[PDB]
Parts: sequence; C-alpha cells; structure tokens
Amino acid sequence: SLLKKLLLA
Amino acid sequence: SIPHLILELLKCEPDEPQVQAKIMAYLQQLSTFGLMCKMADQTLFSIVEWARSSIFFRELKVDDQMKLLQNCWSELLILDHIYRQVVHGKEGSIFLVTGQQVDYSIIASQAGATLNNLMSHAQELVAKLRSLQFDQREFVCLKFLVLFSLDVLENFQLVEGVQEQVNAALLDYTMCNYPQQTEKFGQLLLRLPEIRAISMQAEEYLYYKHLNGDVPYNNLLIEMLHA
Ligand SMILES: C=C(c1ccccc1)[C@@]12CC[C@@H](O)[C@@H]1CC(CCCCCC)=C2c1ccccc1
Repeated sequence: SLLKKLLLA
Repeated sequence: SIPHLILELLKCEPDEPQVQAKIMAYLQQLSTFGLMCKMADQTLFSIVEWARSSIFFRELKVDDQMKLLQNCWSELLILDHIYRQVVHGKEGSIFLVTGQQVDYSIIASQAGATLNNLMSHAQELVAKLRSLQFDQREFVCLKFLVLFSLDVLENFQLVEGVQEQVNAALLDYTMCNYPQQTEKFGQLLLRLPEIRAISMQAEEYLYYKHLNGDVPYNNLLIEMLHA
C-alpha cells in the first residue's frame, strides 16, 4: 500500500 | 478572538506558494481530464502530508490513520477546491491548486457533461459560503471535522474527542466573530453532507473512467478509489 508507505515514513 | 485550538489547526496548513510551485512543476513535467487526474493525484499527496503533519492525527496509529484518510480523501479534495474558489475565485472562472485561473466554460467543456454538473453543484456551494463570509479559521475546522469523522478504530476515544472539541471551537468562533450572522455554525455544518454527496458522485465517475481505461497511471489516486 502506497498510503501506508506514506504514513510510515 | 481566536480559540487556541483553531490557532493550532492553522499551523498545520500547507505553505500555499510552495504547494503551487511543486504541483506546477509536476504537471509541466494526455487529455485535459488526464492532466486533472495527475493534478488530483498530487493534491492527495499534499493532503496526506497535511494530515500526517497534523496535531491530533499524528497520535493515531497507522491503521487508524489509513481508515480516516480512505474515508474522506475525496471530500477533502472537493472541500479544498470549494474553499479555493471562495478565496481566490471570480465569477465565471475556476482556480486550480497550481494557481492557474481558467475560464469555467472552457474547462467545463473539457470536463464533459457529467463532471460539469458536479462542478456546477460545487460552484453553488461556493456562492453560498461566500454569502456566509466563510473564512480560513472556519475552513480548517471543517477540514478536521471531515478528517475526524464519527461514521468511521483502535482509538475511537481520540477521534470522538477531537470531533467534539473542534465542533465547540467552531461554534465559539462563529458566534463570537459573526454574531449578526444567525446560526452560521449550523449553516456551515449543513454543507458537509452536501460536499460528501458531491465527492461520492465524483468517486463513482472516476472509478467508472478507470475501469473504462481512461484514468492514466496515478497509483495513489487509484489506490484510494479501491479503498
Ligand atoms: C475531483 C476532481 C477531479 C479528479 C480527476 C479528474 C477530474 C476531476 C477535482 C477536485 C479538485 C481538483 O483536484 C479536481 C479538478 C476539478 C475540476 C476541473 C475538472 C476538469 C476536467 C477536465 C475537480 C472537481 C470539482 C468539483 C466537482 C467534481 C470535480
């Protein structure tokens, strides 16, 4: 998930 | 005066000139509709960072952060568009997140009949919010009310508490700063169901175009459509 990747950064 | 809670919400607002310059560069780097899919994709990146930056939101765990954003991304996109017209907008024009001013009839043609209808509905909301003297303090309050929805959680207590305190701060602000505008608080909240209906219709249209093969590669936009 790209969204999850953004929120984990 | 301005409640301290709203002052903290205003701090989370993105730097407008830097957002414009960034998305402008991306688009300058394909149908007009396709270009708008790219513009919306880039706006969603800015929206995710806004929420990520945000007081309150940054305390939720990622799973809760995903649910809220998946639930309201299109509503935030339309609300941002509407407020942009309220501030920078003029009669018969559309102002884009890139800072460009386009004639409504030209871009409405390029948008097609269906989308023009949704754009026209949004313009009606723009006109109503202008007559209500909708301002930036009220805008950031509505953004957080849309983000911290109760119709969506590992920490529902935080979400519910944020919703109740933002509502109270918005009521306090509108009553103290626009007391002659009777019931301004309620008149603002009335627009959230209207914006949400518009955003649901917008999502269904974009989802149709994607299944139809008309939405070019935009991983974030498409991922949010499949959420
Ligand atoms: C949700 C949109 C959209 C996304 C993908 C393709 C087309 C539109 C927006 C919302 C604000 C801008 O990001 C978008 C641009 C805009 C108006 C211009 C459309 C021109 C198409 C050639 C959007 C919008 C605004 C109100 C109601 C529905 C869509």
